[PDB]
Amino acid sequence: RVLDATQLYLGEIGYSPLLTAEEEVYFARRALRGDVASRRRMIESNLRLVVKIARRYGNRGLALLDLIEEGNLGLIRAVEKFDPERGFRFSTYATWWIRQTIERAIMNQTRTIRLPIHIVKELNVYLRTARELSHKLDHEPSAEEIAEQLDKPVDDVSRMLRLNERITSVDTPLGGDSEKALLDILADEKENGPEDTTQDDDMKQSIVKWLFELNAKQREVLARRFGLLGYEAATLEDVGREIGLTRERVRQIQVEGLRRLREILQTQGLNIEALFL
Amino acid sequence: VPLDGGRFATSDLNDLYRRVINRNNRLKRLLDLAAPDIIVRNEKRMLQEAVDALLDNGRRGRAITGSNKRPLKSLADMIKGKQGRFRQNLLGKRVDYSGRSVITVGPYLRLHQCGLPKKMALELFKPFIYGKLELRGLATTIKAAKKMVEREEAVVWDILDEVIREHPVLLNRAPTLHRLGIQAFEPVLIEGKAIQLHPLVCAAYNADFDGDQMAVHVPLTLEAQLEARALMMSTNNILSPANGEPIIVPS
Amino acid sequence: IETPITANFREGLNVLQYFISTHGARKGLADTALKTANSGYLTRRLVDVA
Amino acid sequence: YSYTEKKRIRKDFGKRPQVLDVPYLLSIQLDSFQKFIEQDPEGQYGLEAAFRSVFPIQSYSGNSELQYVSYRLGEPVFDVQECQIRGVTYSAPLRVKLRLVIYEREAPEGTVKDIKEQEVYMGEIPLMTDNGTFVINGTERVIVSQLHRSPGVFFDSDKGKTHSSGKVLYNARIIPYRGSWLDFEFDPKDNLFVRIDRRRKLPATIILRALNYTTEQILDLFFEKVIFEIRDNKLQMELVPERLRGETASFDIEANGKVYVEKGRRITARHIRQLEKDDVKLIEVPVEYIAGKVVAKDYIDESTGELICAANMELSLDLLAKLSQSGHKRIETLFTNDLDHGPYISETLRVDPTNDRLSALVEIYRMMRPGEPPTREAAESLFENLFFSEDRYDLSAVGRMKFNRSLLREEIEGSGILSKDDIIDVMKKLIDIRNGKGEVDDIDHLGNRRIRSVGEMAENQFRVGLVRVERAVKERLSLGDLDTLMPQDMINAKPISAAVKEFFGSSQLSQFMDQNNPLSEITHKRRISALGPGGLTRERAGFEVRDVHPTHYGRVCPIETPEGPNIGLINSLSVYAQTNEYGFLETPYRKVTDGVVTDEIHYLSAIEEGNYVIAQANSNLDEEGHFVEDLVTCRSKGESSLFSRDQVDYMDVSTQQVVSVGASLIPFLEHDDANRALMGANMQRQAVPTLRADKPLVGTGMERAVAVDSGVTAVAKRGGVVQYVDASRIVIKVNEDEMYPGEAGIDIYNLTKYTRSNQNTCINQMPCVSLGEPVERGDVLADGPSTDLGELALGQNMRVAFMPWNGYNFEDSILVSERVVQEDRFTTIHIQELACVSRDTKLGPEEITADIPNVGEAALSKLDESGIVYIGAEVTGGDILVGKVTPKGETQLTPEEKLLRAIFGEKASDVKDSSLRVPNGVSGTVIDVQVFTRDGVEKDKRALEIEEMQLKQAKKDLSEELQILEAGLFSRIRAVLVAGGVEAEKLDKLPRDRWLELGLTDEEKQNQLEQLAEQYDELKHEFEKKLEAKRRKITQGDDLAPGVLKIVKVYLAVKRRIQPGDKMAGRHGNKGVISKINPIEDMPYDENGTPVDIVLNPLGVPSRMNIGQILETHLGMAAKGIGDKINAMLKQQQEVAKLREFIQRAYDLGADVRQKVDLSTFSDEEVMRLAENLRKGMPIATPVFDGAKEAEIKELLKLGDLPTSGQIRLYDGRTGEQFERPVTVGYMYMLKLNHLVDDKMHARSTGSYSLVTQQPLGGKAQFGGQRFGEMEVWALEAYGAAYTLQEMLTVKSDDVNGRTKMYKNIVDGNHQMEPGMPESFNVLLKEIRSLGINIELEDE
DNA sequence: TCCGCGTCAGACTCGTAGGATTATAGCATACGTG
DNA sequence: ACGTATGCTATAATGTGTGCAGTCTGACGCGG
Ligand SMILES: O=c1ccn([C@@H]2O[C@H](COP(=O)(O)OP(=O)(O)OP(=O)(O)O)[C@@H](O)[C@H]2O)c(=O)[nH]1
Ligand SMILES: [Mg+2]
Ligand SMILES: [Mg+2]
Repeated sequence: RVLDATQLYLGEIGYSPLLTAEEEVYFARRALRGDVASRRRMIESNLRLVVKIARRYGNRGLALLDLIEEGNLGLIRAVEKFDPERGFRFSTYATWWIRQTIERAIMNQTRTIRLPIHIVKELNVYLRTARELSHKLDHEPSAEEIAEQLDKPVDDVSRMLRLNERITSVDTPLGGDSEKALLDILADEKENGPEDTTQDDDMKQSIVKWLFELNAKQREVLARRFGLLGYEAATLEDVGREIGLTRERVRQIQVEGLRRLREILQTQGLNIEALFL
Repeated sequence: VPLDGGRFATSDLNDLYRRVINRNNRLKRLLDLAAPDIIVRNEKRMLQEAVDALLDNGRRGRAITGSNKRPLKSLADMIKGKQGRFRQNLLGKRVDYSGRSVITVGPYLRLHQCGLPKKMALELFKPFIYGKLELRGLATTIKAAKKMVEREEAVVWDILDEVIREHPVLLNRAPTLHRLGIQAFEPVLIEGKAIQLHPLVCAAYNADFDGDQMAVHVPLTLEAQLEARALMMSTNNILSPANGEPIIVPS
Repeated sequence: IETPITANFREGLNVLQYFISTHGARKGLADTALKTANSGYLTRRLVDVA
Repeated sequence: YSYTEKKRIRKDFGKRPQVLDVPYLLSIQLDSFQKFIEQDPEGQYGLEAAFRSVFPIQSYSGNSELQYVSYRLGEPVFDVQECQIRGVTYSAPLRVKLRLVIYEREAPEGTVKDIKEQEVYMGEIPLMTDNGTFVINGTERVIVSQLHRSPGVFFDSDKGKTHSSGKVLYNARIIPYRGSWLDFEFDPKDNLFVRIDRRRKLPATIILRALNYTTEQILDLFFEKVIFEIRDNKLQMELVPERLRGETASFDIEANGKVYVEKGRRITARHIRQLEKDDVKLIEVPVEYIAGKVVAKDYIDESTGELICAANMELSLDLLAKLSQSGHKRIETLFTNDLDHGPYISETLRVDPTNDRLSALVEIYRMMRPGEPPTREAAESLFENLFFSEDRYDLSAVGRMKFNRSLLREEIEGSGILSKDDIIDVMKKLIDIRNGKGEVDDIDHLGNRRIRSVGEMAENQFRVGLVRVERAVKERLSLGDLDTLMPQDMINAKPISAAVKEFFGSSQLSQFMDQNNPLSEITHKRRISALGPGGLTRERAGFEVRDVHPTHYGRVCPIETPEGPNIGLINSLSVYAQTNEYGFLETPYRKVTDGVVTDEIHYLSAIEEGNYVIAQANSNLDEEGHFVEDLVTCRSKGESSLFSRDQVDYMDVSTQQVVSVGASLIPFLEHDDANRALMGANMQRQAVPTLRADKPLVGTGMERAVAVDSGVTAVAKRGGVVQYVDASRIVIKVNEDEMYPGEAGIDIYNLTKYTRSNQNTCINQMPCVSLGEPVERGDVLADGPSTDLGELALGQNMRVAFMPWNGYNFEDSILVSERVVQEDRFTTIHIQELACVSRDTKLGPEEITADIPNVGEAALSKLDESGIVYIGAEVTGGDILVGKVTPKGETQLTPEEKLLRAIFGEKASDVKDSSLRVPNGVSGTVIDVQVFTRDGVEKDKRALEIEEMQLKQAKKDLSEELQILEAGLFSRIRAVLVAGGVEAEKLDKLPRDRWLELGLTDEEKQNQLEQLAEQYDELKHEFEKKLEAKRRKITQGDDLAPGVLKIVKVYLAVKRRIQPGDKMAGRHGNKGVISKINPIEDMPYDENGTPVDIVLNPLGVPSRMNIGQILETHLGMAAKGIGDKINAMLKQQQEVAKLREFIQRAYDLGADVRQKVDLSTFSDEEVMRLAENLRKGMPIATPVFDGAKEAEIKELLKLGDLPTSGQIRLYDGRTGEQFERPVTVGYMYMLKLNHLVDDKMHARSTGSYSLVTQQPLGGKAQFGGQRFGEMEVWALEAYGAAYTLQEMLTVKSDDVNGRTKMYKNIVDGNHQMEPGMPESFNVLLKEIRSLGINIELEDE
């Protein structure tokens, strides 16, 4: 029989009313006043019109079946707000809705990174201006060449072209043959390997040794300011909250702790060795 | 995740998920409107198409193709066959303390020996240098030991040379047919980018010096050093397991 | 072939004697690449059960 | 002979004079594209075809339409020079003229209402170079020619679909160039079926009903007729004597007066002539004979008007009696035969469930569009659209040609659509083959494998651009306003541009061609593949395809193909092979007229080769006459045997036509196994050119042909004297005879100097001519990177000795002297290109300054203020080439860093570091740096210093152009002026700017002075706009990717020396790794003292069976022996006459030497420049199969006072005592393969990690560990080594806890096992849960 | 249960190479947070 | 106020289709 979801629906619309001028008015007049059955008919009837409009709006974002669904929602909003009293036909008024609802739904579900309408709307005029120029320049227009025709900013044109930059999936064959994908190459940013992990562990254990090698009040005041041993990274003025309660004596003792520690790095073999780093 | 080139990259799952959620939310919208059933039917068929495409894309019908006219990689696909997690990212693994290079002959070596380039073994035994360095007191910390190695200063070669002595290394040749496709030796540091292999065990690997490459692996744990010396040493592996016959016969 | 190759490598093959040598050469080296997968797949099959 | 040949002559051991000289290498590619752009007026080809095919396009209503007028190619925006550097396509503007015509609706056809007309751009097409390359994004790329199944008809049969039946089921298939497929196939019950697109299987009479054919016409088109008359009482039947042939007499066969055959007896050929000579027409027969026979036409009762029996119905006794009394005593039946004329359509109609035409179009429609209710138009439109519309279907010229000659037709050229005739004719020949006559075609025959070069494929891809525009045109025309809408508003230029760059990029045929070797370039352009789109696949590829087919003879090379899974599909073209005008291949052949081997040549197609018998080139001509021997070894019908003189029709032209270019360079190929010969020709393509181009002592002669045609050298367009020689360029003055009278006549050749290759190697052009040298037209002026006096120089020859050496040549391992390394002769050059990109991140723009945070003054020493390394600066891994900085966002200064940045100070700014630094390991010399910037942000000071040079160097370069062009232009006027008003010095008093002021009398030469005067001004005005183009492009901003602001491209030049691990080989497939560079003290040496260069293993020879290398060695030694004698006489400073006698005695030695070079013709000066090049060794040519034999080589060895044997008395260098017995020594031309060890070795302890698998990455490219696969794993399982494996599953790979924890334990010394559980498994858990499956870890 | 035909499952192991898309109006009040 | 989002316009228009078709040996799973 038929096991394609496409042909099945396309069959069901093929057995649905095809309304006359005066028929549309009869149903529509009752549809506004809520006849229930009337709203269902006008809709069922003009599903055929939605498909013909979705035959041109394909190959842009979603599939043909995805365009019809959202194209049907436009016919529904057209039925929710049609004027039968006006002598003008329905097929005319409904087309404005079905073309709109489709374009809008493509603008959202086309890009992975959700691009709102404002940045997109403008991008189109920049691209459609590129058409005019390309045909008469016979040269794909630059960011400047587009900016000189619109008389608009350089960075705007450039930043709008940056958002046009599309994606390559991390699961995309490299070389058009089973070999390796981008995931088998692209490294992990967050976690750096043991060598970088042990750097900080060994560097920060060496400091725990260097602090117990300083003065009792010098490693208290120096550590609790930077937030090394304490809980919160305080300032020269804020070390007074603890027991210091001083502004001059805290600053002289902080730097006294650092000067004795600078000689501890000159002797152990760092100082200018670990200055490049 | 974003590329270095300002581009982004997404897995095909995210794309397949957006197909499911869009259609599912559109069904919520149509159930709000009390739309005619004919439309609700399409929406339900679509929803199923999307769900079935997410679990296993290429199965029920045509697999939903994407950007480069190729089919979207689904969930099941990451568990499925060679290219799945099992065979590719679980039973087979890229491994640290590993290097490969063109092999050449080692007619001076004894059976339990193999040439290992210095700059190769340098990078391979990196944590063992930093370790023996802190012991002697030459490095106070590890980033200090890191720079000592980087500058390639003379006395660092002698430390590297110290750790490697009485330390076996695994030598593999592709393809790994039988167990003897890997044998362990005592590395001999040699100045040059070529590995030097013992002629008699060439038979086991089927290694021809016509431009062959052999993978190196360092046994880290003391158990691995004992395993390599006990089981996987070239001297302890003479006869083939297939036939009670010497595979290290002169040729 | 009813008529085999009379010459050897010292004497030199003629133009066809080499053309004939090709047929056997390419098919022998075709089974080095393609037929290796059946035997390597057998290794895989044997292992899993054992 | 020529001058450039007079400098060094190659001794040719050929004995088969070249009647056909080797053609130009780059020809097919060039010709292919030469068709695509070619604007043919009527005979549409390439673009002209694409437009006439699609256009004119008309709206969906059909009131408005777009019509193609004419197109054109503008000159390239950026030329090759610029394109190669910037990094954008070398393409030309496509300007096509369109015409929008609109009709009146109520009126008939108001065609003249608005004939709008304008010119429109759509897409820029990559042009082809003179080398046959396409410059895509700054890469010379090659579109390999495809090899695909030729369209038309094809008969096949699965020799046992169901080996159950084991029945050979025959099938036919119509293959178009565009359109749907049409297959016909039998079945176990011999019922004819049709499967359009190989879809559903439909009865084969259903398609005939669709072509309006009644059951009667179907039976009156395949089967014959059997007249059955019922006279009075006796039933009678017409007999054609030749019918009851090979059958049995089921009844008693008797005539007007005679019983011929008895019941149950075989009717032999005698009985058939017995009846045929008696002139038998009618025979009385029984009524039991018709029971089984099928009635032909319909038979209505004359009386009632009803069908007594319908057409195609098995008759019976009662039906026949019903027909006899109806009033029909003339009955027509079918001619069924189980052996010859088979009853198939008959039994097929009994399965066929259709009825009339209109019902046959239903099931055809119900097959392809199932579920849609069918109408009269939908069913008719579909079927008519399939194989019967000018739109959908196109067999093409080749399609109809092969289709016709497959059906033994009348026409070569006919219609693109299938006619009724065609279909039935195809079903007929399928049924012919089923009967017994007719043979099936096979696909492996090259008569069915057509070659498709680029130009036709560029045409195809250009059509899809037009097809994708067709959509946008029609829909915008119909609904859009007629008047307002212009034609370019409806055209889009991107769909064409995108569809063409799709081809010039993503296609399997469009790839980068090797350029590390002239042989690589020329053999890669002469590559032919079956893969990619519209071809085959490794997954789909069989055996019989790959296997060498006897059609390949002369067309395709038997020994040229990768030894990888893509083995038999990829293939190089033969030497003298060329494309058939339709598509197939063709090979040259000497026609034999009335026994006389005429010099007239005919390129025989793959089809006509089978027809004539073809003698081999081994056959001997009688010096203008015929074959010396009565019997000639020949070949035909794909087989080989001896034939008589008169029977020979054609003959192989040369002895090298069987092989390709790759194989034509191998000397003594005749003494080499095809397996090693293949590898030898495959590695000869991988031969990196050396520092100093060394000519091959042991060549074939093809050497020069390759080097010259490769387009890597610079050959003279016009002969004359080199006015000026220079390292950068060459200026040559043309002779009067060749020089044109209009222009000055001084050619300019700016030689390509050292710059990069696609394989990161050197490209240089050194002048091979001296200052002020007389050069002939078409002579090599500058040599390439691997060429020497025009001849190909891939690797280097050296004294080799075959013997083992303490196992340092174990398995093909190589032992090379230090003396080779001292001469730096195998020292190849590598040209890497590192780039540095300034991007636009979300945080802000990046720039390029010397200001880099956290740096040593040591790093910024080689950089300038701008932040780019100086030209000529040596660099090493870690040093920074180009300083870059990117913006740094919200940065959490960790307490330990806030304290460390507050201890030493040096507060870093809000900018990140990402400077391009030399990759860890690489080290070379920067030879140049190129800076690309967008049009905006102010520049670096170094970018201004480089603009200074480009400009002031271009101002000089153009000044030099107009200067020397002036001198050559007045040089003419000076000679013109003397003719007439003869005055020497008096004319040369005042300056040369007042020479156009002087004239001559009313004469041709007065018109000449006016030409040169106004052409001097033409160059004077041209010079300004030439300067404008240079100046502007030097200040113009190149267009970059979105996000990028500017780029800096660096060119390195490492000098890598040979070392252990380097891979080298001969050209006989004799591979090897260098194991040890032996001391000169230790190298073996002859009694006389000179040491050996390489010591090879003799055991790499018997099993290999590549004895060509030994002959290469022996001849090389002989050749050197002669050079050593000439070297001695030139050192001794002897005489011209003494050298003349010896060298004449050398050139003339061979049995029938092809070249007979007399030296009495050579002048004294010409002899000494020759001898000076002969002293390194007399270069010898050994044609592929017509090479030198032992008699000739051993005779040459006696001239060199070398041993007849070729084995020398060798002494061990280590010791000094002699080896126990002689060893072969000679000069073998070896090569340095690209597989160098510095580019191979890798090591890793810990580095990057994968993105999800969280195991390390792959390759030295990204610094990744070696993979330990399952096979590698089972090995450790077998040993029992459990931790060694668990160690390689966890800490060395994923286990995030383990890897870092273990690292810290190793530095502690405690190498302790600390497992956890690899991440890649924790992924697998959730991945199965995401699939809706409860997978939890059930505990103890 | 048995025999033909449909779909669905695999395809020896490691190294290296390189690139690019089309298009979604146009303007005026409604909905969300410093 | 700035960014995102929702809304309306009224000539008539009412059922899609596109795209690789020498892979292959082996093995079931629904009808017939
Ligand atoms: O596709 C291939 C081809 C060849 N090889 C492997 O590469 C090597 C090429 O062949 P070898 O040169 O090793 O041959 P051999 O020692 O067995 O014999 P002789 O040359 O002495 O006669 C063999 O060991 C073969 O297994 C592959 O692994 N795969
Ligand atoms: Mg090998
Ligand atoms: Mg070998």
